[PDB]
Order: sequence, then structure tokens, then C-alpha cells
Amino acid sequence: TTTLAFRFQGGIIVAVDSRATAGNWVASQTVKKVIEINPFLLGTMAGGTVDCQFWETWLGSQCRLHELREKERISVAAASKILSNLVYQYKGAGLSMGTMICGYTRKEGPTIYYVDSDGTRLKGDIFCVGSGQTFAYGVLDSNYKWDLSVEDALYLGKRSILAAAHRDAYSGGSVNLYHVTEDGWIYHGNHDVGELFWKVKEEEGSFNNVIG
Amino acid sequence: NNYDGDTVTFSPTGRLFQVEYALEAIKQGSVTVGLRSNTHAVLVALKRNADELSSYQKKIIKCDEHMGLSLAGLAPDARVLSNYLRQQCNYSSLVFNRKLAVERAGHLLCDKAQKNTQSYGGRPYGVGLLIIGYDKSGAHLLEFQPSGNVTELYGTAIGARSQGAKTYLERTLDTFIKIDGNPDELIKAGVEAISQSLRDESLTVDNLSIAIVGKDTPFTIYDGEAVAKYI
Amino acid sequence: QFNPYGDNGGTILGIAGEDFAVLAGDTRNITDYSINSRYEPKVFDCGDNIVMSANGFAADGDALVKRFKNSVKWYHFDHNDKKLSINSAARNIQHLLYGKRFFPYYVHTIIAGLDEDGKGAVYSFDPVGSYEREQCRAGGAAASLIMPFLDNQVNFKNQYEPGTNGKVKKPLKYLSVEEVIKLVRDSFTSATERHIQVGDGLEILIVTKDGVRKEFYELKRD
Amino acid sequence: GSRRYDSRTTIFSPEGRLYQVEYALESISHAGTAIGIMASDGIVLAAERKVTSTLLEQDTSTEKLYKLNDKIAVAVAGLTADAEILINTARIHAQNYLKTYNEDIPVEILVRRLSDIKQGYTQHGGLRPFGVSFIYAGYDDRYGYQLYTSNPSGNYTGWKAISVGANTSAAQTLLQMDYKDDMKVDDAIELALKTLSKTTDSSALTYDRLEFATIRKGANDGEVYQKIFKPQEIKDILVKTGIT
Amino acid sequence: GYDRALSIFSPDGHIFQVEYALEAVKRGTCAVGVKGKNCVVLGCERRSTLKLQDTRITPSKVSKIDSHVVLSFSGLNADSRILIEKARVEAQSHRLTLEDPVTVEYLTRYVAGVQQRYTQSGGVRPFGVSTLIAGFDPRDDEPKLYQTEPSGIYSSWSAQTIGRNSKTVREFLEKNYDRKEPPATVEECVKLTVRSLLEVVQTGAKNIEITVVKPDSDIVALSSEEINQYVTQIEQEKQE
Amino acid sequence: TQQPIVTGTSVISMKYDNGVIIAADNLGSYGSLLRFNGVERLIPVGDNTVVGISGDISDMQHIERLLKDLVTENAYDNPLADAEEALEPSYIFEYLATVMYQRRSKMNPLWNAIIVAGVQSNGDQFLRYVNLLGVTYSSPTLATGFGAHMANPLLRKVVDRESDIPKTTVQVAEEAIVNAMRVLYYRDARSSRNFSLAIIDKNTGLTFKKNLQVENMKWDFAKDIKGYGTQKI
Amino acid sequence: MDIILGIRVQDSVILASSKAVTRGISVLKDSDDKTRQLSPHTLMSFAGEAGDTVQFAEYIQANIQLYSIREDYELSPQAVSSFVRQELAKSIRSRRPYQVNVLIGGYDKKKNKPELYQIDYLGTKVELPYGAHGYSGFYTFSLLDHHYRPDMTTEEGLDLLKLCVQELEKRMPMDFKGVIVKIVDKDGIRQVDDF
Amino acid sequence: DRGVSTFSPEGRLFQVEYSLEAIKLGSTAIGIATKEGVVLGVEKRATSPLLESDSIEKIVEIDRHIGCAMSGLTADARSMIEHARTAAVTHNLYYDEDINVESLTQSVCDLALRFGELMSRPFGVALLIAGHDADDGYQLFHAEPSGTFYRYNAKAIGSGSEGAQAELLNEWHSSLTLKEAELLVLKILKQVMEEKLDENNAQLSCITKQDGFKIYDNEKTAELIKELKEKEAAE
Amino acid sequence: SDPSSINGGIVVAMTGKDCVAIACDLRLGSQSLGVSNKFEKIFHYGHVFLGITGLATDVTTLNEMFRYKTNLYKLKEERAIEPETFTQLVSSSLYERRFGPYFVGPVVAGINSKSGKPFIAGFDLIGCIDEAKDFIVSGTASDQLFGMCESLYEPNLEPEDLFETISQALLNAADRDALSGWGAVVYIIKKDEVVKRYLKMRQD
Ligand SMILES: *[B]([O])([O])[C]([C][C]([C])[C])[N]C(=O)[C]([C]C1=[C][C]=[C][C]=[C]1)[N]C(=O)C1=[C]N=[C][C]=N1
Ligand SMILES: [Mg+2]
Repeated sequence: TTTLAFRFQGGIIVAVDSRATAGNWVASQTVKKVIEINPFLLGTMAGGTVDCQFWETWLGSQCRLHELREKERISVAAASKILSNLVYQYKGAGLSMGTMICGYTRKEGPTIYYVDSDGTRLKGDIFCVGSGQTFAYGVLDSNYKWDLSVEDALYLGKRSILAAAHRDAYSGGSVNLYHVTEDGWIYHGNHDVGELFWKVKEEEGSFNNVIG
Repeated sequence: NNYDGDTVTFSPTGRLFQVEYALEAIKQGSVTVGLRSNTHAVLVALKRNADELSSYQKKIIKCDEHMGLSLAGLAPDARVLSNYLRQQCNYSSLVFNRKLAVERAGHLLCDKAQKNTQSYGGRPYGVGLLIIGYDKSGAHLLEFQPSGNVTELYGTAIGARSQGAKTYLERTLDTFIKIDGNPDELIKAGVEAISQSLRDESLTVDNLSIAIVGKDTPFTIYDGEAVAKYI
Repeated sequence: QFNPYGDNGGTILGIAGEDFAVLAGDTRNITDYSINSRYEPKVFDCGDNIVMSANGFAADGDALVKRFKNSVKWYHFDHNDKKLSINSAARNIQHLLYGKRFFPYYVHTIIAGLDEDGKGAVYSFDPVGSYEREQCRAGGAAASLIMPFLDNQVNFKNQYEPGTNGKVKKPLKYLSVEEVIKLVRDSFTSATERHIQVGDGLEILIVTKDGVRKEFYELKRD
Repeated sequence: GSRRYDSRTTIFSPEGRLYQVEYALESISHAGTAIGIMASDGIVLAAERKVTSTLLEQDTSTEKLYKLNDKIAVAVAGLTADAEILINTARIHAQNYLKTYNEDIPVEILVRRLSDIKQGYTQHGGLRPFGVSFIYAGYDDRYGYQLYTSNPSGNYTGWKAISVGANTSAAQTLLQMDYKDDMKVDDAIELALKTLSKTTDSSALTYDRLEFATIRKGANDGEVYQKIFKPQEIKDILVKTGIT
Repeated sequence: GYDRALSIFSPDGHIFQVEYALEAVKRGTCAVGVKGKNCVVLGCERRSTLKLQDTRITPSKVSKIDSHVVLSFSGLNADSRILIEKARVEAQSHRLTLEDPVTVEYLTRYVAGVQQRYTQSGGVRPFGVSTLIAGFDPRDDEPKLYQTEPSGIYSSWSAQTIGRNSKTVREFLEKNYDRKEPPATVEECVKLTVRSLLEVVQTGAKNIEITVVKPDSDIVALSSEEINQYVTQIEQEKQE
Repeated sequence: TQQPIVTGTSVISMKYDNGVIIAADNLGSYGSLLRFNGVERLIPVGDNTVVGISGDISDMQHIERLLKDLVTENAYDNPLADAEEALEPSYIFEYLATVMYQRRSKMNPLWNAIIVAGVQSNGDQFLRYVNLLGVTYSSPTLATGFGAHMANPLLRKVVDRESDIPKTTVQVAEEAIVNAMRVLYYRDARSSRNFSLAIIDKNTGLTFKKNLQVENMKWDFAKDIKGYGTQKI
Repeated sequence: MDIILGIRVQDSVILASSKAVTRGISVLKDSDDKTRQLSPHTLMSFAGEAGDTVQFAEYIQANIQLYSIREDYELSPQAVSSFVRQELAKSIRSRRPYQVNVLIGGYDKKKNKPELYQIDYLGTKVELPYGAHGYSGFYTFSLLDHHYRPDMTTEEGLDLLKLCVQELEKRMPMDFKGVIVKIVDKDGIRQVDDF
Repeated sequence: DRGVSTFSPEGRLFQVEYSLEAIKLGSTAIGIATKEGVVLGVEKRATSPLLESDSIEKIVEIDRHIGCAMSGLTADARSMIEHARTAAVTHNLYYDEDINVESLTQSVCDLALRFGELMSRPFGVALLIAGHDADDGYQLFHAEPSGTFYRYNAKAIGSGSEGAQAELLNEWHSSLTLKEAELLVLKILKQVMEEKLDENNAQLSCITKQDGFKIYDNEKTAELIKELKEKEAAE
Repeated sequence: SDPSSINGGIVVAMTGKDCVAIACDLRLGSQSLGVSNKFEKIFHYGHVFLGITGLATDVTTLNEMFRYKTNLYKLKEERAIEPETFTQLVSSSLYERRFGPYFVGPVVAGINSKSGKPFIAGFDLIGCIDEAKDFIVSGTASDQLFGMCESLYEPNLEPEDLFETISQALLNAADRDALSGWGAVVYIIKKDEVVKRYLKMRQD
């Protein structure tokens, strides 16, 4: 799995891969590793399949109940802490989660929280999570700036997942892009790695090691 | 008088007034009729509305594919008791792969209602029920009273003005019992029976409620234009 | 020490068409190197035009199907005989599975039917409740033998158009019910040859707007 | 069933009063008078034992004045048995606080805790309230010397000088007349005894009918000493102040 | 456990235990709340039947629930401590889970919910307490003032009073408080609050307590001399 | 979690044209010790069902008591207890199957493998299996333990599929069962010569045969077998 | 987490705590503040198992803040430290213990003295002039033993702290991405933004 | 005294019948259902002019497709609303769909009779629950403390209910527009209210399939009041 | 891993003519790391002295617990608890945690205020009372202390002589234990005066 999210001038970019594996067997190449918690909040999926699905859908129910009760959008801080407090209750029982809770509010601005099944809850600008996280970090750290255009920021996220998809055996399939603004997230398509690799190689002049 | 404050108190003549007051709630309820042949069993119920803007309160509840009832009195108490029947019918199917006998379903309702008449704090159920069903011994019709008394019958009626429909069925006993393999004629007899309890008002398309269960017929409820055929 | 889990073998396959869906599964039941039954139905009609199969440990498989069938019954009671849609059934099954997250139903569940637009639908579950809508899914023992064949012959993966040499992909034309059944039969015939736990018989349930139909075919009994 | 016999101890009257609390206060008004007076250099606790006998063993007797810890003491007015239930709870609370924070419990925190227990018996549980009123005399390093009172309602208030039990109306008037802010312990001792001597229902005030206690910084250097007076010591202070 | 239904309906559709709890509030000392343009003031009556009191240590009538919200009350004193404690706990629990202090409306809604729960729970009587809750939401400069009562209903008020002779001071406020132009300064708001209490109090000595709450956790209680200056100025203008 | 102590070996069964046959030997083993020689492991329920049990005997006796109690309970307030509302094989099985799966789910199983043989109200043959894991399956022939490995192959030569059932008479079926019991005695080290057999027919009802013995055994060829290879004497 | 240090000088307490957070193979963050303000004149730093650390710290923070509001009074550092110890001593015999070590630096306004308390996850409390948790003490205590004198100024304390951090950066295998330093004195708590 | 779950000689529960009297003392709430939407309207009834009327919340959202209005002891409604919101959201979690309006109403009514010697007394508040679903379209229900609920084409509850219901009897037909229903609620509220109706002491709301449940602004309602005055003066 | 030797430390007690003595080291460690040289292991409740070795968190917890209990004792009994009675209270309190014990090695020392008789006692971690006439030892260097005490001790020593004996027993035992040392304290106890002496020892 490779999932990333980063803050910038235009809001938040979220990018994930699509692969699911049982040992060396590729179970699925079409997994939705981004969860649409609501029109304004996204959650990424890494680790064990069910846990992140189940509890982040549940998180959406808690957020909906909050804004029904309080007549106001839930903060990213409060939404992330509901999930982290929940998993902390299950600590030891064997949950397996690594996720980024991403949102954009008036009081906070674009915010990302890394939430973890050991109970960890970290605010930050850039996060990469999964078996291919190290590969994605390389591309991000060297190319990341605050003053990135929405177009360039989207490409960087797409390119960083591709880097991991190539090298990491347990990452691949396709790339799902999302862009998060204050008025909500915007889906930016499914991109098959099989077609994306040859396209990027040709246009970018990268991957000269690979023959095409 | 001094012995009607709670259900735990007998009167000097050996009466339970709280149970009798619960029985009174049934008499205030709208009329409903039950009757059966050897192949089918039918429930006919007169639904009651609050006013012209309101809907007509539903009277018939399905318990299983082969069993269901009609109510008269406190509707929420019918929901509690019908829910209990649904569970018991279901426990029989899941554990024993066995459809729950109608007679045994009556025994369970009797015992549930009884506990509410002997303990302090609680109250009796305020509803009467007419259970129909088709099991391994053919068609059946039961009458439940919240005193705990359950009775198997060919036909009966409960609610306001139910005596008129009950007399009609007592006359027609020999005729309608013989209506085998003809659902429409058995319903006709039920619609004609409930008509003996009407005053001022008549059976309209959103007033009438009919249910039937039989040999090769799952428990199905008919409302709206589906009962215009029988008006 | 007592081991509460076992493996009853078997293999299942779900394919979603344009206005139909099929859920197939072999009829062999086993433990270790013995055959328990040559005909033990594994795919079930659960009502509301939904078919289901829970493959793996048969005790957990039967328990789950039983509880879902029960869930359909109570959905009717509680919500005025409303038809349980395939997407709603899927979400419900997730909660049944996750309820036993720490003592799981050791099964690979697949359901099939039609969505609310009338198009074919298949959903796939892991033992602990993660699920996803799919066009194509094999589950169980010989899943690793069947899926690659379906990637190639249903989704035309790695296939291109002659003359263009890798430039133009083979277009994803829709498959008829007759065409899908052919691929299902060949998938199981092939799996039977190379997997010892697959054989005896093949039972297919086809779901259309008209209802649920069944088809049975013999498989090799060795 | 059982409802028939329930007194319903925790209900409002039409006027918005708690019946049982009011009746408990009526009980306390017949109990022996207890007085507390706070001075700049200490606190005095004086209390009258109820119609005693010559055959009562006084030197081993305790019905009025009780020690909660080394810094806090209480004077009781009401049912003695009820007071001992609460006193043991208060002693435990003080020790819990000491174990937790490694510091002696502040006087108010102890008072609030006991008063909250009394309150609970007036709002829930269906039990009768405690027929007890306390005078708390205590010291801590935040507020220094403090006097409080609590009653069966669970309401508590702070005081410079206060009385509970019998003849509080007459006693409070006499205290209000002669009390001054710059007063000292030795003067407060005299005021407390003089007040009891005038309000007492007995013919004369003697050593065998009194319990007496002082909380003084009259302990060698910056620390506080509790002194529960012995029968002979009460006899001496009665002669010194010129009452006998 | 004791399960007896103490709060129940009567033939005329009244719950007498809730209504008798309001009578306990009527008996309690007067409390008043007035919100200005950039502040809220809480005034409270101290009955002078009790002298020889130690005012340093005696429980004050206004209580801080958090650094930005305060609560005053009329009715049973012992009952009020239970509501204040629960409110203080909930305020810290909110900060812990939501990572943001409570809004004044939320805290009010919680306290009101507790009061309501005690009107249909077995074995308990209602709280003989009505509260005035005032303060400022986090990062907000709009003043807030809410009222609760034993039944559990709550609502927002431009100005409000509760307790004994509250009918009189509400009469005063209804003619003296203008919505189109509320007390623009702290001085004007305190003056109007002291004026309203002077309709009922008796002597303007140690019988009036005043607490001023401003935005951004700025809460202060006025002393005797500071209040006495307001008392002096009000009557000197009145002699005309 | 436990271990089985006193155990019973194979239970074997099959369907035929008008009903079902079931059989099991009368031994209660204590490890390798053939401790108890008079143990009945077929337990009839009414006149339409026979429950055959293998595995732990203490757990078998518990199940025996549950079934005895089931009959008592069914009779309560049931005028048709001996007629339309009598216990069916399918009812008895489903009850046991429920208990077996519940017990394995509490990690405290009834250490058994069970075969419920019987005939339904409409004359249909009933034959289904359940074990300590709650696993269930049906087949024209069913067998537990060693029977699964040795009896089924022989019984499947008579009834190989569903269409072979009407073609199989009661004489042919019983013959096959009795032969299988002999084979098991040759080859199962925890079996005995004495066994019980039960037939449930839709016409002739329940026939319960006790104190049967394995007969017509071939042993004479043993006299010619000498040494393990090279030895001649 | 990794390195947490504490030193008590003449008129203040100084706490230094690493910025790195590592999840196995990668360093997810390099600006993490491993501390919570319990009261205006009391600061607690912490290090231990993931999740448990923050959960425990915030739980303590909430409890002390609750006490402050109820009594309108700040607890002494000694009182706060005893409360924290008891919570950990309770925790160690629980179903799942808090795996958290803490340093509590506070300025007692009554005695006008700075105070440093070291408490481990077992509930082992000691008052010290300087302290540390984990492997931090193994490198730093020899320097502190030589240089600490109890009348140092705050500026002298920071210099001695720099010498400790330099030794850690030389001899520790792990890159802890520097430290966030905070000072606790009579005026309250402040952060040294350049270190 | 006597049991809380006691039956009267007429076969009615004393406490339920007494709670119905408390509802008659409550402020008026009206609901009208049409094929274009359902309208909900309430009388605020502030006890004093110093009370900020916009804090009076007698119309409440349960979900996007279900709204609710209340009358009687409104404090009792808070736990009912909380349960309704939880039931709606929980069903969406379990079934990935909107919950039927009837099913939501049934869930609320199940709380009603859970009282004895559970809560100590019945609820002293009636609810008008309005919503839309795909199966049965636009619906309006009346939920009582007896546990009974009726569906209505139009319904009024509170102190001016029988007068308002008689007016709704004459005015309602199956072809009403949403705009016509809005004015009709305003008209009848104005008829039964003590004080003169304006945008500050009365509140409107609606539920449509497209936009869901919406509480009306005071500016929006003010215009509809002005439109009402003119059309009544038109004849 | 072994709870009783994570922190380290020792306590020793002795009887003399009309007097008792109790002594302890001052070390607290985390295995090999020395953490504190001011961790005193001897506490007193009135005139009754209690030394405690073992796991330090439990040492602290038990001190707080016995302070708690002896304070309630005094309020109710209206007198200070005696050594014989306190010994029974320690035993009771330890045994109530039979299957989840405090990992400690307590030592009681004191003079009965009424009889004037010198008293010492030791316990295992779960309550068993060792009431010796001569001496009691506890901690990570208990073997060493047994050897020192068994040779150095003689009955009826005068207070100032007893000081020398117990001091030399502790010091030389501690110097043969890696987890003990870093300072030492000795309490000399007579019927109505108690002297406390800190000893100069090697700091490694
Ligand atoms: B990803 O690789 O972490 C991915 C994310 C998941 C939400 C789809 N996880 C998996 O595919 C895991 C394997 C795994 C690989 C690498 C790191 C961690 C986990 N798959 C499973 O856990 C699994 C379990 N049962 C069936 C199929 N897959
Ligand atoms: Mg094969």
C-alpha cells in the first residue's frame, strides 16, 4: 500500500494506490483506499482491509451526528480524535490501521492528521503511509513546495504513488487522486499504472533503466 | 374500588379489576372478525381513522409466512406481543427447522400475559388478538385475551359491536366451514360477517382490511384497491 | 488443543453482466483427502433477488447465510416489506462479519444480483468484513487458478488489436448470459483438472429482472 | 405492594421546602448547644453535654467534640450515632487526599465533601437524612483559621463566630454583640463560656457538663496544635474566667 | 435500588414536583443577568439576615465553570453544587475530546439536560434551582446569556432575572433595556445591573455582588468599595 | 477445550429406495485399551429417527439425555405428539447441529461426530452428518472416522449418485452395510466384532437389530504367510 | 518516544525533549512537541509507547485543569507530582498499563523554588536537580555530575544543556532531530525558539 | 398512592391521559403535506420581550430527509430527538440508505410506553414528524406519548389544535402547491395565536426531495406574511 | 525482569540494651544506571519505624498506605500504634495481596512505650513474620548482611556501641553489592530519644 497526503497553497492533495494482497497473491487491483467521510472530509486506508473501511464509515456517522447536534461543521481535529480515541480503546486487541484524516475548515484551514492503531495521532504537513511509503517520500521531499499550483500538486501526488507502485511489490494497480478545498473535495480520476508508467516514462524522460 | 389500585390485588369476590379494566380497552377498539374453513383461514378488520386528514390505523400484523394476527385495543401492546410471536416463530425455524404450531403460539402468548397479572409494578396488556394460521394440522383460528385466556375457534369477533358478527358466524357455522378451495367465497363470508357490526358507516376502499392464509397461500394482507373487489 | 476452524474446500465464482448476474459454485464438500459429499449446495437464494455464497469453513458459511437470510426477513418486518437492495445487503453483511472481527467467520463471501438501475452487480467480502463491488470475482480454493483467466477473457487484459502492435487495446464489448456461462463452465472444468478439492458438480444461479434461475452441470469425480 | 408504606423522604412541599430536612432541623434544635469562635491566633470550640448524671464516666466520654485530623476538628449537634457515621467518612476522605497529593486536605474541600453526602440523602435514595449539624474548626496554609457549619440540607457556610443546636437565636445575638475582629484566643475562650453560661437551660454551668477544645498556633513555632480539654482543665478555665 | 416515581402527571396535566421546585427558586435570593455590547454582567443578592459571616471563605454566588463561562443561580444552595460540579467536569471532557472549549449554548444545553433527566427518573426529585449561564464562545466577541429551570427548558436572554422579587426587577429591565442600543460599555452595563437590584435589595452595602465577564477569558469580581461607588452615584442622580 | 477419553469408533449409513440404514459397533475404547464391550451407540428417537454417534462417550451420554428430554418436551401441551406434530428427523438434526456449533463457538465442544438417519412425514429419506466443529453435510452414503475412508468407497459402488437410490433395495443395502462392518473389523484397530444395525423404512417402520456379529471372515490364507521376506520355514 | 531531559537551576526548571517521531522505518515528523502544560507554573514532558504517551498526558492535564477551576487555586508541583505518581502506580497493576515515563518541572510560587520530579511508568518518583529517561541519562549524567552547581543561572543551565545535546548528537545511533526546550519559572512557561 | 402503569375503569392508562393534558397547554404546531413537499410551522410564544426569540428551537432536523416539530413540555423532546437522530444515522450505517419516515416514527414511538417502577413517567410532548422517502413519498406523522402514531395529510397540535384542525379540514385538497401550503400554515397560526403573528414569534420550515429539510429565515418568512396580508385584503 | 532487584537497596535492624537500631542505604537505580542517592527507605509512624526494600514504586505506595492506616488507627484508638501491633498490620496488609503481591522486604523496629522492651521484625513479600531477638536483614545484599550480622553481633550492646556494629554491618555488605550503596543512614532508637546519623561511604 502507498497512501500520501500533503498541505499546500491550494489546499490538500490526497493520492493512493489500489492493490490488495494476501501473501504473494494479488487479491484486488481495484480497491478504493480513499474513504469519502462526507463532502468535506477524506480518510486514507492502509494496513488491514476491514478495520479502516469499517471504522472510517463509522467515523462519518459520528461526524454527521455532531453537526446535527451542534449545527456546525466538525473540525478535522475533533473528527480525527474521535477515531484515535476509539482505536485506543481497542489497543492490544489486534486492529491494524494507518490513516490520514484530511479536511479544510475556516478555523483550521487545510489540516491533515495521521491516525494509527497504536493510538498515535499526529498533525502534519506531509504524510506517507504503507509498505511503499519510503519510495513516495523521496519524490515528495525533493519536489514539494508550498507555492505549487493545483495542477502541479496533483501531478506530484500521482508521480509519487507511481514511484512506489514500480518498486514496491505490494503497491500498484491504479492511482486515485483527490483535491481538498474549503468547499469540499474533488475527485480527479482513476489512473491505471500500466498505462500511466509508459506515459510518464515517455513524456518525463524518467525510468531510463526500464526498456520500452 | 379499594382493590383496583394494582394487578397484585384480588377483590373480596375473587376478581382482578386491573385485568378487567384492560379487557375494557378491547371493547372500545374497532371491530375485527376471524373465521376459517378446512383449507383457508381469514381475518377481516375494520380500520379506524382519527379524522378525514388522517390515515386509517393498521389492524393486521404478519408474524410468519404461515401465521399472523389482527388487533383490537392498545396498538403498542399488539406490537410488543406480535414482536414476541415473530421471535418465537423464528426460534422454532432456526433451531428446530420447524414451523411453529398455532396452538403452541397461543400457549406462549397466554404465559407471557399471565406474568404481567401476578407481579407488582407491572400492568396487564391492553389488547385482544385474533391469530390465524396454517400448520401441519391444517387451518386454525385463535382468540387471545390479556387475562391470559386463549381459545381455539372456527370463527369469532372482538372489539366494539362485535356481538353482531359473532351471532352471524354462529348461524353460518355449517356453511362457511365447508368453503374449501375457494378463497374468494370465504372472504365474502367474512366481509358479510363484519357488516353485521357496522352502524352509520359502511365499508370503503381505505376502511377495509383483509388477510388470508391457507394450504398453498402465504399469509398476505390486502388493503386499498385490492379489497374493492369485495366491497 | 482444540481447533475451532476447519477447511471444507470448494470454489465459487461471481460475474456481473449488463442486465444480469451469475453466482456459480462447485458442489463438492471435503475434509483433508476425503470427500464428504459430491452434492452439497453452496450457493443460495436469499430472497429479494439476491444470491449468496460463503465459501471456506462450512460451519461458519452456513451460520452466516442463515443469519443474513434472517436479516432479510426482519428488514421486511421492520420497514414495511421494502425490497432490500443489493448495496444495502452488502453493507449489512459487513456488520455481520465485523461483529466477529476477533473470532472471524472463516469464509470468503460473495453475493450477486441487480442494482437499483437494473444493472448486474457482484459484491465480494473477506472474512473480517471488508467489501467492494466488482465486475468479476472468484473465491475459495481454486480462486488463484480462475481469476487470471477472467482478467484475460472478461476484461481483455493484455489483449490488443491486430496490426497496431500494442498501441490500441481490445475494446471492452459486453457479454451475453450465454457467453458468461461458457466462461464459467470452462473456468470450473480447468480448475477441476488441476485442483484436487474441485469437482463432482457445478451449480450456477442466474439472476435477472424475471427472477432467479438454476443450471446444473456434471464435473469430473476423481 | 410496597408503595403503600413509603414515606417519600425526598419530596418538595407545595411551598418548595424539603419536609424531612425541616423536621431534621427541628430535632437538632433540641440538642446541646455548640459554639465556635474564630480569632486571629486560633479557634475555640465549646459545647454543652446534655443533662448528664453523676455516674457518667466523663474523662473517657465523647459526645460533642471529635478530631477529623491533626488540623481539623468538629463540634456535633444532633444524633450522635449519625454524626459518627459521617465523622468516619470525613476521616477517610482526609486520608485519601493526603495519600493522593501528599498534602493535608484544605478545610473547605473536606467540608464540601461531607455536605455533598448530606445533600444526596435529600435528592435520591428514599432514605431519611442525617439528623446532624456540624461546626468545623480547622487550619490550612491557604485561608488560615476557618470556621464552617453544615446542616441536614447539605448547605454549608463560613463564620467568624457561630452556634448550633439549642438556643442559637439567643446565642447568636450575644456573640454578635461582644465579638470583635482583632480578638484573641484567650478572649474568645471567655466569650464562648460566657455565652453558654447565659443560654444554658441548666441552673449553673459546671465542668462536668462541658466539652471544650482549642486550635492554636500556640505550638512551638510555625505549626498547629489541637487541644481537647480534660475535665480538670475545663474546671480550671471556669475558675480563671470567673464563672465558678 | 429506590425506584419510586416521584415526578408524575396530575389530572390537569401538571407535574407538581417540577412546579414545587420552581417555588424553591422563588424563595432563593435574587440573581440578575445583563449583556452589553462587549460584556455580560451577573448581579446577585446577599440577604443581610446573616451577619458575623466570614465573606472570605463563604461560598460565592457566582461560579466559574471554565475560564470563559460563569454560572449563577437562585434556589437550593446544596442542589446548585451538584449542577456546578457536573458542568465543570463536562467542560473539561469537551476540551479533552473536541480540543476546543465549550460554547455557552452547549454548556447550557448540558446543564438543562441534567435538570430534565431528574424530572423523569425513578427515585429522584427535580433540582430546586434555576441558573443564569453567561460568557463568550471561543474566539468570539458576541456576548451570551442563557437561563435554565428545573423542568429542563432553556433559552437565550438579552437580560433576565430569577429568584425572589424577580417579577419586580424584570419589570424594571423590560422598560430600561433597549435592544437597538444595549449598554455600550462595562460601566453602563454594571450601572444598569446595580440599578435593577436596588429596586429589590434593601441596603446597597454588602448585599450586592457584581461579576463582570469580558471576551477572551477576562472575568473579574468587583469589591465592596467599587460597587459602593455605583450605589452612591445612582442615588445622587435620583435626588432630582 | 478438552481431550476425548472413552471413545466410540465408526458410524456408517446409506440410503435405499424406501428408506435408510445405519450401523455402529458396541465398543467403548480407553486409548488402546478396549475397555467397554457393551456400549450402544445407535439411539432411536421415536419410530422414525435413529441418531448414530461416534467420539467421546461421556459427551454421547449427554446428547442421549438431551434427545430423551426433547421427546418429553415435544409431548407437553401437544395433542398431536404421536401424529402430525411428532418429532421429525430434520427437527432432531437441526437441534443437534445448533448445539454442536454453539459449543464449538464457546471453545468447549461436544467431542463427537453424529449421523442422523430417518424418514420424514412425506416418506422422504433423511440422512445428514454433524460433528464437533458444527460442520454439516448430506450424501447418499455417510460415515464417520475410519468408515469415511473404508466404508464409503464400498457403499458408493452401490449408490454412486441420487439416481441410484430408487434402484437399490433394502436387501442389497443391508448386505453392503454388513460387508463394510466386516472390512472395518479387519482394518480398524479400535473396532469390535459385535455391532448394532437399524433400518428405517417408510412402509415397515423402524427395525432395530442388536447383538449382530461379523461373520464369514477370511483368515485361512494366513497359514501360508511366513517371515517378512526371505524366511522359508 | 526517545530523549527527554530536565535540569533545575537557581530560579527555574528547564525541560528539553526531542522532536522526532519514528514509525519503524521512516521518520514521520521532525517537529513534535512532547510536552503538556498542566498548570500556569507546571510543565510535564513525556516519553514511552505510542498513543499511551499523549493519552496519559492529556488525561493528567484535564484532571489538573479541573482541580484548578473547582478550587480557583494552582496545586503545588509536589502535589501534582504525587497525583501523577499515584495514577501510574495504579496503572502498573491494570489490565493494560500505561507505558509512559514523565518529567514534571514546576515553579512553586509559595516557596519561591523551582522543582524537578522524575517519574517512570511503574510510579517511581524522585526529586532531582537534573534528570532523564531512557538511554539519555547514560550519556548526559557524567557531564551534569561535573558541571551542575545549584546556583547556576538560567543562561548557564541552557549552556550545560547544549553540551548534553551535543554529546547525544555525537554518540547516540538514532537521529532525534534536535530538541524543543522550555523554561519554567516565576513568570510561567516559555519556549526557547532558537536551539 | 397508586401505580404509574395503572388502568382506569374505562380502560385507559391514567398517566398517558394526563400527559395529553400537558400537551394541550403547549404552543401550537401545524403540519401540511403536499405532492411538492411538507410544511411545518410553530408558535414560539416567548414569555417576555427580553427573551431572544431566535433561541427558541421548536422545529428540529432529524436527518436531511426528515424534520420534526414539537408541542408541550419541550424539554422532554430532547432525548426523543437524540434517539431519532441516532436511529436515522445508525440505519444509514447498517444499510447504506435513507431510513423510511414511518420506520423512524415507529422507533420514536417505541420509547413512549417504556415507563414504570426505564423512565419514571411518559413524555409530556407530542411530535409532528415530516419527511420524504422513495417508497411512500412526502409524509406527515403525529407521534403521541401513548406510543400511537397516525399519518396525516394535515395536522395541528397544541392549545389551538381543534380550532386549527377544523380549518385544515376545509382548506386541504390533494392538489395544493408548496407556496399555497406555506400561506395556509401562516393563516391558521395567525388565527389561533394570542399575540399578533410576525417573523419573530412564529417559524416556518419545509422538507422537499431536492433540497431536504430547511428552517426558514426570518426575512423569508416575513415576505410570506406580507404576501398573506395582501391576498386576504384582495377580497 | 525480577521486580525485587530492579531498583536495589538494603535495610538492616538490630537490638541492644534498652535500645534498637535500624539502617538503610540511599541508592535508587534502574538496573545498572544509578538514578538517586537520596532515596531513604526508613519511615516512621509515631515511635514505630519501618524500613522497606524492593521495588521502589511499592516502597513508596506502602509507606503512604501505612501512614494512611496508622493515622486512622490513632484517631480511633486515641493512642500511637505499638511495634507488636503494627507488625500484625503489615502482615495482614501484605497477605490480602496474596496472588498479586507488593514486591517488597519490610522491616519493623521500635521500643514498646509501656513495657520498654526492644522489638524488631522482618517479613517476606506476602506477610510471613520473622521475629528475631538479635537482628533482621533485607534487600539485594541480604546474604552479605547475614554474614556480617552473624559474626559482628553480640547481645546487650550499649546504644553508642550498637551504632558502630550496625554501621559496619551495612557498609561492608553494601560494598559487596552492585545495586546497593550511594550513601547510608542509621537510626539509633531509645525509649524517648532518636538519633539519625548519615554515614560517609564510597560512592561507586
Ligand atoms: B496495503 O498494502 O497496506 C493494503 C491496504 C488495504 C486497505 C487493502 N493491505 C493489504 O493488501 C494487506 C496486506 C498487507 C501488505 C502490506 C502491508 C500490510 C498489509 N492485505 C490483507 O491484510 C489481506 C487480508 N486478507 C485477504 C487479503 N488481504
Ligand atoms: Mg478434482
